Amino acid sequence: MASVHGTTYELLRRQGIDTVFGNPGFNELPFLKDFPEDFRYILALQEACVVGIADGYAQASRKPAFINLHSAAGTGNAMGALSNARTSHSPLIVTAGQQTRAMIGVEASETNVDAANLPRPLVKWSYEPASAAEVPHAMSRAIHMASMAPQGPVYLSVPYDDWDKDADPQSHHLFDRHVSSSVRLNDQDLDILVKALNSASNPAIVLGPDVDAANANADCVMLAERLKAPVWVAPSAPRCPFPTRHPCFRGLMPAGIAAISQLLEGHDVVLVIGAPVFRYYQYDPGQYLKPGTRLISVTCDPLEAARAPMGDAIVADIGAMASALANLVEESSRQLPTAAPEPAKVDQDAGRLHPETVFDTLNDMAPENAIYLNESTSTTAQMWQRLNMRNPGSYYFCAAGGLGFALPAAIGVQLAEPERQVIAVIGDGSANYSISALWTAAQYNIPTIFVIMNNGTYGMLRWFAGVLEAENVPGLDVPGIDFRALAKGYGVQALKADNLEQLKGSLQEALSAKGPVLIEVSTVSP
Amino acid sequence: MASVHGTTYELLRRQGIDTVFGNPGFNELPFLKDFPEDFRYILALQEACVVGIADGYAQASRKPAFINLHSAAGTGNAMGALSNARTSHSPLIVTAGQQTRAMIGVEASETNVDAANLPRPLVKWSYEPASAAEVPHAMSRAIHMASMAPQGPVYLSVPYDDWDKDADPQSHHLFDRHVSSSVRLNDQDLDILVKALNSASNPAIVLGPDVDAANANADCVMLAERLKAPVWVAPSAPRCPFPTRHPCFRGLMPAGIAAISQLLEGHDVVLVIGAPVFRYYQYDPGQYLKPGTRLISVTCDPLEAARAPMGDAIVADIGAMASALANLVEESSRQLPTAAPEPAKVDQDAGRLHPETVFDTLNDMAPENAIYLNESTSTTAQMWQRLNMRNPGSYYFCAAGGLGFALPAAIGVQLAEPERQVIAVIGDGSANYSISALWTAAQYNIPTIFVIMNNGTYGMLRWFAGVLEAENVPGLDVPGIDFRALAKGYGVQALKADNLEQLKGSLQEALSAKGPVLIEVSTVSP
Amino acid sequence: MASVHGTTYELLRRQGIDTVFGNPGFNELPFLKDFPEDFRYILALQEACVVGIADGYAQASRKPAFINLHSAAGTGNAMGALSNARTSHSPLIVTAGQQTRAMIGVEASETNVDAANLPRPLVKWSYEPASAAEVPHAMSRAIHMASMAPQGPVYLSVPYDDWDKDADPQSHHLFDRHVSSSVRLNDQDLDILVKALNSASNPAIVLGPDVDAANANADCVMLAERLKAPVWVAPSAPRCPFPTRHPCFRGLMPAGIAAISQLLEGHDVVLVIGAPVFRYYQYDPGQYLKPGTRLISVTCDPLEAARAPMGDAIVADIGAMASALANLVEESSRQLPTAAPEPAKVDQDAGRLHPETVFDTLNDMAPENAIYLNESTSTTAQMWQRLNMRNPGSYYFCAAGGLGFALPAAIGVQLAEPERQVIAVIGDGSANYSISALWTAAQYNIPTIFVIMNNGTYGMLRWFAGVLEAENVPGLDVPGIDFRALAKGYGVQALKADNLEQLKGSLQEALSAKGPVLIEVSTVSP
Ligand SMILES: Cc1ncc(C[n+]2csc(CCOP(=O)(O)OP(=O)(O)O)c2C)c(N)n1
Ligand SMILES: Cc1ncc(C[n+]2csc(CCOP(=O)(O)OP(=O)(O)O)c2C)c(N)n1
Ligand SMILES: Cc1ncc(C[n+]2csc(CCOP(=O)(O)OP(=O)(O)O)c2C)c(N)n1
Ligand SMILES: [Mg+2]
Ligand SMILES: [Mg+2]
Ligand SMILES: [Mg+2]
Repeated sequence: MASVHGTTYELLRRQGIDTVFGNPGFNELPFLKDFPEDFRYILALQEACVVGIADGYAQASRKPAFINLHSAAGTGNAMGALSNARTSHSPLIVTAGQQTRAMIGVEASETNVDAANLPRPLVKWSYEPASAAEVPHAMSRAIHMASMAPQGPVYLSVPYDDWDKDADPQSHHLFDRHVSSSVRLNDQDLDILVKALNSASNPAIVLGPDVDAANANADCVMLAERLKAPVWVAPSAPRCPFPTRHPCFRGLMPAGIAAISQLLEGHDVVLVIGAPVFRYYQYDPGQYLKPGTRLISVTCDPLEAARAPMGDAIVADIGAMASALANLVEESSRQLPTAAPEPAKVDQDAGRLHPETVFDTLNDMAPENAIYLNESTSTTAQMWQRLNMRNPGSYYFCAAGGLGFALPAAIGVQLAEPERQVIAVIGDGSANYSISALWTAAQYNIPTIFVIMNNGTYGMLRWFAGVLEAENVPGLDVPGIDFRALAKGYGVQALKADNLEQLKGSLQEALSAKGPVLIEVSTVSP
Repeated sequence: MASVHGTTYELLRRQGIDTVFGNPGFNELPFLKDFPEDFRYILALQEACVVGIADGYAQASRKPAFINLHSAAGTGNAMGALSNARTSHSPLIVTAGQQTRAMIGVEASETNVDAANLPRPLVKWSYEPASAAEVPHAMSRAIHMASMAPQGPVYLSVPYDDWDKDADPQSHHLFDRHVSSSVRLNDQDLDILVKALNSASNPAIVLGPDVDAANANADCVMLAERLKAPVWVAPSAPRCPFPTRHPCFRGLMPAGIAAISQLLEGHDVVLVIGAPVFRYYQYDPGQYLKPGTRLISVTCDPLEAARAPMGDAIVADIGAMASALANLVEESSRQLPTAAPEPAKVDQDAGRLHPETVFDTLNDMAPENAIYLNESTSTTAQMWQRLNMRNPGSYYFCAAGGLGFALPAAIGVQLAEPERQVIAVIGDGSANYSISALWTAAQYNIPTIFVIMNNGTYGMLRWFAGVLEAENVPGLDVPGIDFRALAKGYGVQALKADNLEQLKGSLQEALSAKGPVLIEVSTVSP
Repeated sequence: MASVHGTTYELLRRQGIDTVFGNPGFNELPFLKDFPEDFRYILALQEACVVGIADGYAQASRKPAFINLHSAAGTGNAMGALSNARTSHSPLIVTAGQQTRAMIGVEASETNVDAANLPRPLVKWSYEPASAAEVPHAMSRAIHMASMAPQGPVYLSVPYDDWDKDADPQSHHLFDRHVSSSVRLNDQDLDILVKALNSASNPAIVLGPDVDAANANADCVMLAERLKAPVWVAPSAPRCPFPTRHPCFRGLMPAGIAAISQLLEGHDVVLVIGAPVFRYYQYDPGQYLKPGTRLISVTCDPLEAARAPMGDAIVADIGAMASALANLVEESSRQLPTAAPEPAKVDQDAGRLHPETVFDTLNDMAPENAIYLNESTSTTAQMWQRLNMRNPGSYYFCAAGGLGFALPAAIGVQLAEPERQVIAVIGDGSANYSISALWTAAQYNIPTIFVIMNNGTYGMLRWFAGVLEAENVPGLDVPGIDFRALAKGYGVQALKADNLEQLKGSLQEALSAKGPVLIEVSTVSP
């Protein structure tokens, strides 16, 4: 008779899973014992760092990732990272261990109380099974709920005595099941949409993160060339969906109600693909749209379609809808739009560096197929203007605004794409939230590059206190941190850059190295 | 007309509050502006470190502490620390900022979705108000629910546009309200209990953490001297409730069902005060009690009284019940029990240190009124046998077993007791969960001592894999960390100890220093 | 070996339970089979009627009641009745059946999905056990959580295959456990309260429903005679706590903010016992209290103490606090207050009846130890002025305002007090919500009297539309119902009254009858 342990590892290998991300405990020892030789284990020193590494690996490979944590204390330390995963639509399977079934009622040490309620309201599905023989059917529901459109995180809690009991022999029917959500709009209604696009006199296009997740980038290039139309990215962007030096590209939209209606004035039809309508930030009251403009939206999430304050909407898969529209529209006889001008070069003495100077130097020296990550909050507009990104899968930024994402996520992307060089740009404030993730890069020899921007302050918060007219606020400055000593503590090589000739030398050394490297850069205090 | 901002800071000063523990954000700038000169602000670099410092300050002062965090991402990073606060009964008031009321429905950047459900099921009370004028009445309910028996943590969420609006003038009736739960059992039923204690022929006493929280230690010494009875501490102990070298004291109980019924065999009446019945750990099946033994329990928590599997129970305040019993019982004519023997000295060469040798050296050199903290998981039984603790408020250990408590909590205790020296003993594994808290000690010049026990492994997990017969488990070792380099990174002085003569020299230097100090100790690999 | 079925019925008989209230189903047949001869079963035809009958029985006997329902559909039909039970503090144990453990995951017919979340937020405690051997320990927690101060309703869900399995032999330690919450304030603080009462120059007293629940009525009479002080009942009253023709009694308080501060002007100390502060209804803005008045409150519920907008508070048992204060205060030398005048008699022709005429006729003819219930919404002030109620346990009204309480509750009170005659007064609108409860009185021969007040309209709603200035509202009238035909349908004797001489004859017949009786009365349309 096969055990619950033997039946569960056979379901995982037949559904394509071969890696476990974790930090271990008492309640997990009977799951992890006798570990099979066709799987690999990746250790990290804190639970915010475990979930960040797994999130980077899933976004870059376009497939689900598997995680194992300890009871209530371990699940609780990770709830900030699960807030970023809800808004990026990331497919993550989260498991945690519970006490033996005979000692839950007396509340022994290590018991998880009312367990399915702890991660609500951040997850798609949450459960604790009623018997040992139900555990393989519960793992089947979790795999399929994470992978169906719209994609997201899920939770399962298991008592430690279940793994050594006998399984149900009829569980073999689960092993090779296949589920599809790859759908598009009916022929009669799709015909009405194409006729409206073919007769517009001044059209415009807006793109979001679900375009890069689906690999629909090349189909969106064909659509803009046929219509002869300008292209923008939607506000607070988590990914890059279009080549940034193509003649149709206009850059990042402003995040206010009145600023967006003035930008769209004079366009008769506006088409949105794979974004919310819209992720606003500052308070800027006015009109949602001006007279003469109509809007149409395509999305994978029913909650996005319901909460929009203007326009018509369609709920379907982004890959199947983009392929259909690109191959049906006519070639317009209008002329192609003109490419944006070359950015201005700013004046630089032989002391402390301007942020504009750091981005121009990276664009001259790095390879054409590099991957970038951003957690430098006061410099985002300059980064989008000065880096040429030609290929898919080339940019990531925290999707819900939560700090502690970019340092551990850069280690996960480099393990999924071993032939492309990864480069993470991070502020002095943001670097402390997840500092212990540096140990995982040194132990498994993963060659990421980390660039630290040191200005001595929480820079974006001083800017916003100015616009709200708020005086005498405490806690805005962070003096007296040595980032070269923190790297030596966890086993990582460290370099420094105080002027332009030191910055050029340090980047050329880092491109040649066989292990991970950190560089500390002195930047101008606003 | 007074504003909501002016009315809320007047309610806090009249109820005895003068300190704020925090990490700031966009949604909190209109609460923190114009900060008043009779309050102080304490900054930390991550939200697990903010809540740990506040928990140490509240436990040592015996009064409530006030906290301020940013939206869903900040609340989520702290949920592991709120798991420890539920089981220790700590009085903590947690506030977080929300988006402007006109932009919640469209879900703008920084919106907290279904906010009151996020920290359930860990808190006593959770709420988001319906209008700006209701905010001062909501802060009144939060202060009183945290302070009533049984004490615990609470949650409030506030939209940022509420602080500048007009208050209700009838809010002045809140300023000086007083609420009491200081109660004990009726005269007729208390008389029946005292008669049963006076006629027992071989009584025994068991004590828990709610005795030290109430300062009832001296009343429990008088009770044991009158009855002439032996005294134990209940399993997995979070605090110390009795002097450890008094002749009646027998030490820490074992954590198994069968081991506890054999220890109590031959005692006719057993009295428990201020503990659960009981916090078991390992699986050890048998009898709850043997024939001839009856049990009676006094507790402040109705859920503790309901879930016990044996005995009678009384629900009341621990301070008022201990004072009443101590002054009513008769003097027995039995002889006082004999004191425990002096511990054995183990053999030591001039290389790597045994844990037994480290505890004997601290007992010879430290002052008589020192305070200790423990997060060295494989050495807890040796620590309770070898340290003489004469006074109240002298020991703290993680109440729900969650790692990341002792390093930040040691900084909070030293700020509440500036005339007593604090000394924290911590393992190589446990030190990484909350490492960035070291910056807060250097910036505010708080003189704590940190002792690190370096064996290269997760030692308690290797021991338990032996007893469960579990072979080929991954992720149990942590090589290649330099703890002297991590201290220099955050601005803290560092020393080392590789033999007995180096350990004696390093402790004498640390007792003289005016700022914080870390010592790295080489210990024997099991 | 004893089964789970045998062990559970032995725990119920040793804790004092001998009656089951229910409506049966598929999932409950293995609990109800082999029913033991020392228990009785009471059937009703709908689940709102089952819970109403049990609520009346528990309030009149001052002990807990046991209930059994079918899965999600049966639990759902009863949630209006559980809203009334939360605000009256009623001790009710609610159980429901679930599908076999092997078919919960596939969601077979009759499965209850996420079961513990369904009755939140109305209950004190809610749970579904992890194994068959845990079921007797889960029933122990439910009995004790319902009975501890403050008292209220609880919920347990059980899979049908658990009842025939082997029990744990160590479950015998549960059978005779005893838990007490009978507590009062410490000697030093009680002394400060008595000194403030002894030196007041014009005191006043206010009483709520927790006084009648505790049987503290005679101790509150002694307190008012010693202080020489006037006595009021708090607004929207669910029970009667004082004799209504004693010289100190002043009647029912108005339900507005400004109306209550003007009534208390000139009183220096106001003492509240066993009520919320206060249950307001209409909008009436002004001062909470006027200059020269201080307030002090005694309550059994921490949420009542936290939410009051003015005064000091004490949390303790109502029976133990009333006995202590009554025996400690001094005899004042002031003169006793004067009794209220005899009510005015209104003019009556020989046609349709005024409500004032119906209440004067009941006070002349009924016995001195009768029990009354009220669900006639537009006539409550006239009922409190015209009925003389000398003894405890003599009045009940819906505690949360929810219609469908009084008809089934009158059947439960008559089964607990077989030597006192019960008389229920009910409106034409209110009688339809729970009409099928009439069958239970006829089948078990329970002799309640039902008086129906027929005016053809929702009378209280027409009055409130006048004060809000609301015109052209639909759905306010209910013509064409025959209440004598509905009684004959369910097997109950029926009489009628169209003038004063027919009303006197019908009441004298009903006082003599051996079974239940309904009387239909024609009343004046406002
Ligand atoms: C968990 C969490 N805590 C706090 C914040 C608020 N926050 C927004 S921007 C910022 C400052 C980041 O400073 P730094 O990385 O040095 O970049 P700079 O602004 O100096 O360019 C902070 C603290 C947040 N978004 N998430
Ligand atoms: C947040 C959290 N993660 C994981 C654990 C599981 N855990 C229990 S003891 C232990 C090992 C601690 O090792 P160290 O501090 O070096 O002490 P030693 O056992 O070597 O004496 C771990 C990881 C936990 N209790 N809490
Ligand atoms: C379940 C429920 N539905 C509706 C109401 C609203 N309601 C309050 S008073 C009332 C009218 C009752 O009319 P009737 O019993 O004839 O008495 P009358 O007002 O004519 O004296 C209604 C419907 C309620 N309280 N509970
Ligand atoms: Mg900065
Ligand atoms: Mg170790
Ligand atoms: Mg009516």
